[PDB]
Amino acid sequence: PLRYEPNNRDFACNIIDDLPKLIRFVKDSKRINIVPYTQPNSLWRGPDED
Amino acid sequence: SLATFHSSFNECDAAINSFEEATRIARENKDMETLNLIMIWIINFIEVHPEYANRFYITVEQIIKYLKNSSDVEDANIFSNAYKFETLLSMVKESKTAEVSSSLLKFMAITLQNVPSQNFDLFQSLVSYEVKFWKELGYESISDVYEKFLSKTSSSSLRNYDSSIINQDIK
Repeated sequence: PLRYEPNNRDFACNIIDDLPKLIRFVKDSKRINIVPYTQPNSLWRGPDED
Repeated sequence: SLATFHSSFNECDAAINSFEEATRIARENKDMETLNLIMIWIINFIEVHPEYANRFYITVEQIIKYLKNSSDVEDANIFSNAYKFETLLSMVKESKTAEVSSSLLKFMAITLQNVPSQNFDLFQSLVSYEVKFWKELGYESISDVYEKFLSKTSSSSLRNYDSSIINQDIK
């Protein structure tokens, strides 16, 4: 686990968080639906609810 | 149109008096469709001359709140115009870049959804904002790609005719 505590000397702000997250396109049999984007390996790496 | 012509010659103040009588005449007709045209022309004059935002009888924020929830049908291009003006106000207000990207996303998404070729005016305005938005962030690489789509010498209505020549001269 990485610990990036906020430091004043660190001016490397992030803007990816700022940009809206992408979405996937998946079509089921009924119609074409649209779902939030999830990385292929994010299911076992996502922030645990625990 | 006479109000637009006065703004074209940088009269500014004379255009304001002419525009005021346009609102009163619109009420006498008691037709709703023309008022949206009046309101759209309001801030477009404000966009060119932001120093006159106080003189108007309606603040800029009041229009955006109206145009966002104007209707769900028979608008087409009103929402594309409405969100673009919010993005400029947000950029000038130096709001958090979180809201600015989201507001610009709305304006971009609706503009490209319908035909961008026919609505050449707004498509150029999208590029002008996006090239400005990404240049302030410091990523000229993104700005360069959109810069190739910005049209030169086309300029826009109600802003002179030699404005394009002056703009190329400044650079």
